[PDB]
Amino acid sequence: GTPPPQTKTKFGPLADEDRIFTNLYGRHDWRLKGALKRGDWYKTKEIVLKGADWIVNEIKTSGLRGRGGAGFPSGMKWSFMNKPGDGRPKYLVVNADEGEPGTCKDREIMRHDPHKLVEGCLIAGRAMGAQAAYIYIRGEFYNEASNMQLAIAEAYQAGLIGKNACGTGYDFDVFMHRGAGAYICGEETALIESLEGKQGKPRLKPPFPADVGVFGCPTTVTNVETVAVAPTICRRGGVWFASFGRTRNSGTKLFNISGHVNRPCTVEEEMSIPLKELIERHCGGVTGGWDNLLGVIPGGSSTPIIPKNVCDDVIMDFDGLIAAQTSLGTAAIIVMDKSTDVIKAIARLISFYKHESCGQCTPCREGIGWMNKIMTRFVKGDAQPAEIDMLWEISKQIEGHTICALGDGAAWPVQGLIRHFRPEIEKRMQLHAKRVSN
Amino acid sequence: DNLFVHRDTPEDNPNIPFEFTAENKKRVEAILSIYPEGHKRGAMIPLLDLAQRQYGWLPISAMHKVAEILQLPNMRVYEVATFYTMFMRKPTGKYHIQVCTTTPCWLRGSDDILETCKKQLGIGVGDTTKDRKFTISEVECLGACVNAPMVAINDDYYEDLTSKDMQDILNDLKADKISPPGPRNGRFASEPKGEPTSLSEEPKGPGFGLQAGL
Amino acid sequence: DKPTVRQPDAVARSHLSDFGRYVAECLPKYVQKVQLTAGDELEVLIAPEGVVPVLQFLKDHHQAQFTNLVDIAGVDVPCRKNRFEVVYNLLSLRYNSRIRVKTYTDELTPLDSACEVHKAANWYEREIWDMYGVFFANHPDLRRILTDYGFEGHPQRRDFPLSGYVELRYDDEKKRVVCEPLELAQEFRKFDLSAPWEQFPNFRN
Amino acid sequence: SANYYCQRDGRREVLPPIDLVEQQKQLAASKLPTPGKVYAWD
Amino acid sequence: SSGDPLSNMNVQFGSPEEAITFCERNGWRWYVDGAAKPKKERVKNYGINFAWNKRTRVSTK
Amino acid sequence: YDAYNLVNFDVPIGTKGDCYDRYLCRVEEMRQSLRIIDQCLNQMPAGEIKTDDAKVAPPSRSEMKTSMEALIHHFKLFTQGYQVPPGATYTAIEAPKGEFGVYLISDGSSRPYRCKIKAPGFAHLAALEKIGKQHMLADVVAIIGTLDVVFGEIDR
Amino acid sequence: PEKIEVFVDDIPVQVVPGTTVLQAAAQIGVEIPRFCYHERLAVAGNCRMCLVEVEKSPKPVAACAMPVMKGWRIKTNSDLTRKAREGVMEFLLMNHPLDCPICDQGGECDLQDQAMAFGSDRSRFTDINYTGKRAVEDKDIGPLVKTIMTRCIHCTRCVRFASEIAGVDDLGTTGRGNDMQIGTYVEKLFLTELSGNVIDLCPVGALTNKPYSFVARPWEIRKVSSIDVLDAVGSNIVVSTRTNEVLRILPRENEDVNEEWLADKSRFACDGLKRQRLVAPMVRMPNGELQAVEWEGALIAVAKAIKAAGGQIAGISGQLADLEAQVALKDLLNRLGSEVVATEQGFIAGGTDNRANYLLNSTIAGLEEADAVLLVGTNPRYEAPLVNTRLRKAYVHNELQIASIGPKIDLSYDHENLGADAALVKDVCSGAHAFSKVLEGAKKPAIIIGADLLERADGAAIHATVAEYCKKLKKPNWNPFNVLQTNAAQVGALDVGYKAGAQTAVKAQPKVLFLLNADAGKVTREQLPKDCFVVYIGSHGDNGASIADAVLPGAAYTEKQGIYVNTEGRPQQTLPGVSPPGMAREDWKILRALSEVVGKPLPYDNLDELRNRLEDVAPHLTRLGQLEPAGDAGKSIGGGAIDIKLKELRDYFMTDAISRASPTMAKCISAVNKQQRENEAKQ
Amino acid sequence: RYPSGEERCIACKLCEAICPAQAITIEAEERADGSRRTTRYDIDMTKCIYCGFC
Amino acid sequence: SLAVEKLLNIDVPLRAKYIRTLFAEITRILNHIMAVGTHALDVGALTPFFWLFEEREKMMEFYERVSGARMHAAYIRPGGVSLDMPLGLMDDIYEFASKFAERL
Ligand SMILES: Cc1cc2nc3c(=O)[nH]c(=O)nc-3n(C[C@H](O)[C@H](O)[C@H](O)COP(=O)(O)O)c2cc1C
Ligand code: SF4
Ligand code: SF4
Ligand code: SF4
Ligand code: SF4
Ligand code: SF4
Ligand code: FES
Ligand code: FES
Repeated sequence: GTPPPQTKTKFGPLADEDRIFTNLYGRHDWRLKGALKRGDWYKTKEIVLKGADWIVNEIKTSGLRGRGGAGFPSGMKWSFMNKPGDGRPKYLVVNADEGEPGTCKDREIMRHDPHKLVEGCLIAGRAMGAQAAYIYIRGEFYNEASNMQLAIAEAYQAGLIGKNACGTGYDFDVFMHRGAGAYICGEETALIESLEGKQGKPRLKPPFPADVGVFGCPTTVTNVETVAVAPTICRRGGVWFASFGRTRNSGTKLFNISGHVNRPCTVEEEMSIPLKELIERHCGGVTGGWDNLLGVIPGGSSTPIIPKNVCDDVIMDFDGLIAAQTSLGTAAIIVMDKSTDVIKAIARLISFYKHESCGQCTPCREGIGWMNKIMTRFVKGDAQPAEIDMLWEISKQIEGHTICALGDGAAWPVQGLIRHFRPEIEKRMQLHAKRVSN
Repeated sequence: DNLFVHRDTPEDNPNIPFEFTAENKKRVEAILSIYPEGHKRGAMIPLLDLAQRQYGWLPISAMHKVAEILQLPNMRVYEVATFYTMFMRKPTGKYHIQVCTTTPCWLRGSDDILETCKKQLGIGVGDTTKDRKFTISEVECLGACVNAPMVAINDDYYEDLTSKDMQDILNDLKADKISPPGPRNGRFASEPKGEPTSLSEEPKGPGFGLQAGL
Repeated sequence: DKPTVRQPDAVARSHLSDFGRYVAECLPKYVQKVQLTAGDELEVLIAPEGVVPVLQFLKDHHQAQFTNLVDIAGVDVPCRKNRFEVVYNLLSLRYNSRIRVKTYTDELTPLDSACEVHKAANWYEREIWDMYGVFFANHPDLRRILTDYGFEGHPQRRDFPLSGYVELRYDDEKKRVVCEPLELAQEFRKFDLSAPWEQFPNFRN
Repeated sequence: SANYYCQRDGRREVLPPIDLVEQQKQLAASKLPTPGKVYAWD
Repeated sequence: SSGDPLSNMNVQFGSPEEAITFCERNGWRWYVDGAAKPKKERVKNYGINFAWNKRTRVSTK
Repeated sequence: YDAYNLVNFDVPIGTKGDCYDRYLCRVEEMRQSLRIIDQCLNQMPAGEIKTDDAKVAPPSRSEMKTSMEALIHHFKLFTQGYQVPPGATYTAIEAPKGEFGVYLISDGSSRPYRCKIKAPGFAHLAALEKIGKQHMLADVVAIIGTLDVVFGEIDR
Repeated sequence: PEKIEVFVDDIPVQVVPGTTVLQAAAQIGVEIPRFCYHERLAVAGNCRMCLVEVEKSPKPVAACAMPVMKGWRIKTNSDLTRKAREGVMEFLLMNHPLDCPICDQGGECDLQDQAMAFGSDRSRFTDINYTGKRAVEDKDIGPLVKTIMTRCIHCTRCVRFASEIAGVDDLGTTGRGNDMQIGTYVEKLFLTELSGNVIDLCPVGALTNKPYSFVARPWEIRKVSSIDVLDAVGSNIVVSTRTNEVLRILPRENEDVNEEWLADKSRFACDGLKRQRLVAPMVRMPNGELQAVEWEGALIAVAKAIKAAGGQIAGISGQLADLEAQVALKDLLNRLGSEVVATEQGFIAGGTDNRANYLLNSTIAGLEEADAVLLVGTNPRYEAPLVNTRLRKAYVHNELQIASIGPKIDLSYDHENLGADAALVKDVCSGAHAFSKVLEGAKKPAIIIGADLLERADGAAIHATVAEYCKKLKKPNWNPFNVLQTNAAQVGALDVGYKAGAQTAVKAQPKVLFLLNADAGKVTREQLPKDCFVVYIGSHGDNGASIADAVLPGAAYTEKQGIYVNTEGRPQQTLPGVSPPGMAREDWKILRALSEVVGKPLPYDNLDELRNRLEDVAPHLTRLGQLEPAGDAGKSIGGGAIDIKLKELRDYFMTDAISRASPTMAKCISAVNKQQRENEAKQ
Repeated sequence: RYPSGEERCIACKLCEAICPAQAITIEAEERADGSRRTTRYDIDMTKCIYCGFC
Repeated sequence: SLAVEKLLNIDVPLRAKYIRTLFAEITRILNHIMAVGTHALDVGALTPFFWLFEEREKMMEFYERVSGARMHAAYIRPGGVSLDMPLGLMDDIYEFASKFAERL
């Protein structure tokens, strides 16, 4: 462990030599001949033959955190599975749904740099003891599914993965699984139960995926982004990846900014960047200027909202954002200006959580539909002000009382909307009361 | 409109058969070789999709054939195919236009796109056009949001939709002509427009910044 | 505040606590356990052999002038080794308070009568003789007071049935009101109103 | 909005009766005690 | 209609020894239908539902 | 008890203890009851009529037809009733014949374990043996009236 | 191993480390509320009622499936625990329909009691006025169940019961989210010999007993403990009697015998006590018709026929007879000079003297610990279904591998059929077959033999062969010999001393014959001579009563107190919950009154003196609920093929006379045949 | 009865459960149209106290 | 009701308290009119029996107005009262209490 401290005051733009996804935009070849020229699949045999403990210690020195929204460090997850297992095979499982709205980054990673994903699968399988890599994909994701299947087949004909992985005598067969369109299948235990052929239906946490996972075997579910930045960590050292961002927030993150933006786009940036500099440098600024900005959602629908006064002096890492009461999560920025009514957007997001709730456990089965009814009344104006704090308690009866964090990820934006825009809801219901009173 | 309880219909019933193609049977035995023996139930997630790649939609004979192949009861395949919304248990058109409605696409005017679709094709969401050519059924998030508004017609992501662009899309599709997918503003997918602010120069390549002792 | 929840009296709690400790200090032989129930009422559980002096103490002490004995209540608990319990409720007008003195009695064990202390018990223990069947020794007049003259058994004992054992009708070949075995025209439909889920977690200890 | 039953449940706030000698023994390790205020009915 | 006066009386007790001594006190012809039920230690945890080469792997959910 | 300390009245006291003093005391309680009736007609607040514990008080018919938990609480209050916590109490009031006391002891179930009713006329009919002795037969008839004693509460 | 200390409700307790929070809570005495945790089913986290707050944790934990560790302080009566319970079940109750006065589970519904305890007082659901609560369609799951799917709370108990214990996977979870419905996807029938327990396992009562449709209420019910007699398991039941009528049969928990589970035949035959009953004594007058007469005239007519018999008297015991009527019948026949008695179901010759030849010597509670069993011509799914539940539990948990001999049967689990020839029954006893090596290598082996092979003569020698293999399979505190009976009177009659051959009384050729609750139809009038006088003592009019020259009405198993002995040998006595109808009386009272009218009375005039006479017979029949361990069990194999009488559900439904009289089993058979004919019409 | 003509009682036996002198006797079964109805609703008017709990 | 409310540790509202107090003193007048009429019949005065039972029948009419039964009201319950008083009971009770002083 023990990642190095940063000791840097201001975090500027990421240099192009520091950008990992060099073919993110798609100006070079996605195939293996372009990827070998771009720096992928280089000295993989040495890193694989150097041992699992060296790769786990390099990840722990690098300070890599989870990119899927949990925020749990990947070094601890990869060191949970270094314990010996008797009679049971070991599995690495890659999550690639991202049904959180605002998120498009790892779709571009799979469609444009798939050999980074395959090399990271081999590196994590060597570091973890896994003998097979399972990659889940959306049913809506088909063109990049065929792209990743063709890249996996090209890696099989190259001999980089397979029975003999780069001449190291390691058996690692990489399979890719096509899953139907479901946001709940992005949860790790639900993706296990989808890989086992059942419904979504997420498992309880008192069994852990390192203990009981896919096919009853020890497994570990990791994101596309963590796996894709793993071989760049292994090749360029953990101190280089720890030289970006603050302590306990180290690394580079692939931010995508959409919404009321002149140029909605995805860029790879150093962590603890200012949000205003992030929009104004890469994305061309908020439409109507910075004074026209109403709110930003920093990480998609799992995270609450940020108003303008908090937005003017906020940083993009985990720790400063959770000091500002909102998780970073998936790091997908949605920008809404002053011409956008916010209640329709939050009602749409609560309806999205109602549609993508699996329906197993009670509070997310029922209270999310309750919140969809209450925000439908809030959009229309039929409610009273005394509903509002009651709606807060509905969130307080869901957050922490569910199997997933989908209940937490639905209780959070209602809490953020109430805490930042309660007088706007009061003005909306006063306008509706004055409308119906005549 | 969507029902989770099946009733007997002339459109879908166990009396109508559904047999796999020999090439599709080779695909069946190639799919079943991935999963370990004794845990082949995990094969039913692509296999039903394979039925959706053969019939165009999912009847109950496909469910019975999957349960016969995997040696499972029919009700497990029923609850798996009922849980997922990608499997259409109702008959659908040839070109399945699925639009987006969730607010990272609604800030860019996806309601205008849905209004244009309902105006031209004459039916609401979840309905089928009478010649079985088009079907509007809104799905919730397409997994890519910076190119909003975004629809999918038969698994191709049509991005950056001005209403005139979707007018051109329907005018091309009604004459059974292929249309170029992706964004329609001349923008290659997921990049800033005009001047590239990132990834402008060439990459360094292998051997750049190698770790010592490797 | 809490408008639904009943607010107790703190000064009455302190006064009854001090008086209960005073009673437990004054009579270490007969007083068995002094408790203070919810609702600010003091219960002095005593030995049976201290049935007559303790009440006399509560009649005659300067800080215990419980001049009125309002009623004596008997509770039949068949699960205990000594079955019946006898509750003396006393009212003090000088200090404006009430006390309960509880004792235990078998089906055959006597109780010494409190008629030398309080004369109201001159009928009250008679009711406890009729309803339960405990003998009160040194009673000036011990007879059945509430039941029939030819009645057999004691009614409010829990071993006795609700509808009794016998019925009465009028008979013309004897020209008399006669006694017959009990047959209801419609039986007493017993309702099972036992709670299957416990509600109070503070009373299982 | 504001109310929960846990702050309004009078049936669960009762307790078993307190043994006063035991309470004094636990908490300990002038005028004489009266049952109440003196009322003159004379 | 019923001619049985004792058919409606259930008397609560803590232990069967107390009820046996009460019936010997009142002279009833007593018998005990069944003794106290012993408790069997059954292990229940969530990991048995998802198992490897075991027949206890659940098919629901 | 039950808001007697927000209303004001007078307590009539006899002197001799005969029938005439008790008759004048009853007429004075009648007039002071008219005074308390005057004060209670003078002031009453606007509000609810019952407590809002729906596990204790039955719910109204509007929340019967609309809400679900009120229907559950109605069903379990009119089949098995509320659960009284186990314990003993004695509450005594001033009935017009005397102190009316209830000694209620409960085992925690749906039914009371034992309820004892203190008859106000029980002690009066007990001391009838000393009070009515050495008197006329007509004097015994008046004495039985002076003690107020309907025998439903005495006989229980 | 070691015991870890956990402080539940600030009370220290030592627990096994595999136990969860709720098991430690039930160990110290506190009952944590639940809707989906059943201790005979798999654990699940979908009702979320059992949330408790443990110390130094950010979120409450589900007590049913979170295993404890050393140093935990669990607070059951905490404020956060009560707030979580109130919020979760407020979410449970936002969409429940207002159906409590038309719901048969009300008065004993879990949701009503858990709203009165650990629930809120008022509904926070404002939206009842506009865009109100959901409603889903009803699915025709079966004719035994009544399904109102609006009341379902998605607790997934029925689906786990189907896929774990019932065996078939017809039930499932369709839909996603708030529109999730717990039912079959198509109009199917869920059929198992165990569907009635689904009504037991539904906590809210979306699934309801359809024979018990709006009949009574649970606070009104007089609950009387009894033992069902239709199956040979001898399952402990409780009978619902209200105002002198039977209402329904419900399970009573005996861990050794049934363990909260009841068959459909044992449960849904409460209608059979109402139909085809016998209420008057009937005598066949010489004009050719059976006419109802008085009791005294019928008794003196049977006495005159007995005096006209003059030494040729025989008696046959049936399947619904208790121990006491069989003892009284044998005492009457032995006092009259007749040494022949009969039982309807046959048995081997010479197996009466030792109990182990006709006893399920391995305990029903011990059969869940078996490692490999062998079925010799039996179908325990229909003959004795709770034994099949024990075998399913041992198949799921103890990895039991099972081989069967006979035709192809479905045992609700995976099994291998060796064949239908009896000669391979020798081969498993010979050691040449591989399953003989499986049974020899197993830690706790067993061999289960159906009684219908012991009805055969040459297969009796098969019995002896299996006994020889038990001498190669003896284990400490484990008897591998097992005989699975069909009726509940055979083991009791063999304990008394009956000759179990039904052809024995026919071969004796009597002049007056006694049929004691016999409705099997094994005896006819063409086998008996023309001067025979068949006397029927049982309660139901059937083929046994159709051939009787004198019909005496008896009481059913819910109308009399009588000892029944099951397959394992546990003698248990029923209780008279309901008075007998008409002039019907108890059967041993009929036999004692017949002994009074004839002239040689039985020495007992009371039931306790009859129990003393049973003590004089055998001391193990006097003690009730206590099973003594039996001793060890003690050869030309015929070429006949092994056959099972009960191979399908429609044969299982009409096994017994009470099941024959009820219209519920006829409705079940009509529904099963209708579903099969619609399947054949569609295919 | 209802304004449609159907009798209002649905045989839920709340009134007999709350009838404190046990005057009401209710026996019920499923009616031929499937509705939950009574087949016996007796009130002992000599056991009634006219209390309005029903 | 005070016994059950002390056992249940619940509190009645102020309006239910005033209704209980008002009807307790109305009930007191009824008991005293009963005592005065009974003592007048026992002594021998036939007339104030009827002269005060006219007012006593007015109060049982008030009881029938508030609860529905003339004598056995079943009105005061654990946890307040069963029903609110109907409108216009104030004027009737006030007119009766104005005339009852002259009747006494
Ligand atoms: C309802 C829900 C949906 C999620 N969906 C995704 C997803 O599609 N992709 C993803 O990478 N993580 C998703 N997550 C986060 C998961 O915890 C996932 O295991 C994550 O990859 C863990 O972080 P890490 O593996 O990068 O350390 C989701 C979480 C929840 C609660
Ligand atoms: S939180 Fe929602 S999505 Fe997760 S298990 Fe519960 S019902 Fe399913
Ligand atoms: S399920 Fe329970 S709470 Fe719901 S209607 Fe039936 S009895 Fe009432
Ligand atoms: S039908 Fe009953 S047992 Fe099945 S899930 Fe619903 S509530 Fe549970
Ligand atoms: S009359 Fe009685 S049984 Fe009928 S609906 Fe009313 S309360 Fe229920
Ligand atoms: S009014 Fe009559 S029938 Fe109704 S509950 Fe009261 S006593 Fe029973
Ligand atoms: S919100 Fe439209 S694709 Fe994500
Ligand atoms: S009992 Fe634990 S979640 Fe259901």
